[PDB]
Amino acid sequence: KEMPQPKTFGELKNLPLLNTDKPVQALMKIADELGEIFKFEAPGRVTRYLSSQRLIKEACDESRFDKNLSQALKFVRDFAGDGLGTSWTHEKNWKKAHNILLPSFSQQAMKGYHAMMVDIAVQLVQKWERLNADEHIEVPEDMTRLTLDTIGLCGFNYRFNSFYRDQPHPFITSMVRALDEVMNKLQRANPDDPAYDENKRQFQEDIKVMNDLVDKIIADRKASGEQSDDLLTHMLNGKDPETGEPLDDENIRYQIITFLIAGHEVTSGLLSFALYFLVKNPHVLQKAAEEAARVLVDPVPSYKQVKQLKYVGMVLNEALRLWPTVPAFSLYAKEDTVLGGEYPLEKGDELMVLIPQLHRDKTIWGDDVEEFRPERFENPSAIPQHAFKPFGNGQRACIGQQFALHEATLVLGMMLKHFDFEDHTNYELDIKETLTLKPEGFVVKAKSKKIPLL
Ligand code: HEM
Ligand SMILES: O=C(CCCCCn1ccnc1)N[C@@H](Cc1ccccc1)C(=O)O
Repeated sequence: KEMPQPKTFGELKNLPLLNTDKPVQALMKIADELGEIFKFEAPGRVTRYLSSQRLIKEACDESRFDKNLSQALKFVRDFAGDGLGTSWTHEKNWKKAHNILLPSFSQQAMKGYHAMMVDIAVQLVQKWERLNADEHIEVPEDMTRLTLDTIGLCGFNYRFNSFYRDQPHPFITSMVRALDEVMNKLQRANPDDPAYDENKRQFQEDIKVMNDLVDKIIADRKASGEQSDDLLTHMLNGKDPETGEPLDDENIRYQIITFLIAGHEVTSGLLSFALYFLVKNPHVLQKAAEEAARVLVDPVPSYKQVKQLKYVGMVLNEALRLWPTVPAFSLYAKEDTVLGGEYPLEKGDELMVLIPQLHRDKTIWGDDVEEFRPERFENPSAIPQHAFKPFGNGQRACIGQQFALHEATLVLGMMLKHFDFEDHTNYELDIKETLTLKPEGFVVKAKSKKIPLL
């Protein structure tokens, strides 16, 4: 079968289709029009966007396909280096860092992070407890303060103190401006236009800032000798069982940058979308708040209580089904192969997995794909293989998945225990796109149930 292709623009092929405020949503619309696979071409590039579980289940076969660096990741690699997210599987530093960091990211390690996560979550609750009568909450903003601070504290024992400020941290200013430049660079029809020399000069300056600040964090920890139980201690003291080698300081810096990207708006997006869906679905909100009250019987949650917030976990997975905050990942064929018995691929050919569209496959989820129903996730064995991929695939899947879900379950549980929520503006969903997704302008009012934290 010959796969369809969206409209073209002469020699620019499909590239101008990405010069839009909401490229992921544009690609979802194309998938709606063209179906489970379509070719997408740009100058010097060819990829194929997959949206059906039928094909994506084959793409997820690790003997046939390996992680590819998308153009976005190639550009992000300019400041994330050979960190875990931007390295090829065959690079020595991927497997080394993977082996070293897996024990830092397990459920067991979460027991060690829990008290630091609680510290930040309590700050979020206290902020909302202290709002005045008809003030409102800026949801993505506050969730990002929470997520950033949490990775800062658990990552390298650093307090961004985001609840004490409006202006971002200098590192964050440069990181967000660098990520903004990556997105802009994906949209440029002639990236060599001298009109972009200023953007390129700024990009290099923002990389220098990120490197200087993180290199000083590591140098300071090496100069103090302190043994905080955080990711940076683990990276300074860990050795790869395979090679017997530790990570070098350059690669530790890339890992820290990579975690700060992931733990910023990528993770806060999940909380923001989950709270949006809860306030738009009052019976689901009631059910989740009933669980929060039943389980969280102490002034602050224990690790074990967070694990018992089963329905809250289902809420989070159903938010990840509809709006996964890493909306695509790329793959390449390790050898010649045929997809779905119909689409021949040559070794090296690349694929894009359009996750939001996969999660709307009616053959998997039924006709109600657009409704918010956490009960879909009662039983993981009832979900077909590779139908749900918000954390990627295989050995290249999200190392941070337990971290993200634990911190999100904790704070969402605490939010539900301590407040009743009002959608006071009847907020109309507007998904702002960077390299991640957020409900721009989403606001709520939170009325305290007056349950103390002491
Ligand atoms: C809801 C929040 C998150 C989501 C939806 C998410 C999703 C993903 C996805 C889809 C990938 C695969 C990317 C690809 O195949 O190109 C990935 C990889 C990765 N993520 Fe996350 N992530 C989240 C939070 C985090 C956090 C909190 C961390 C660390 C603090 C993290 C660290 C990483 C790393 C290191 C990788 C690369 C793993 C490897 O390839 O060895 N992520 N994530
Ligand atoms: O794959 C991606 C990158 C996804 C993010 C990967 C992880 N991460 C997050 C922040 N840093 C890196 N994005 C899609 C959609 C898109 C197209 C053009 C412009 C923007 C977004 C694509 O490239 O097809």
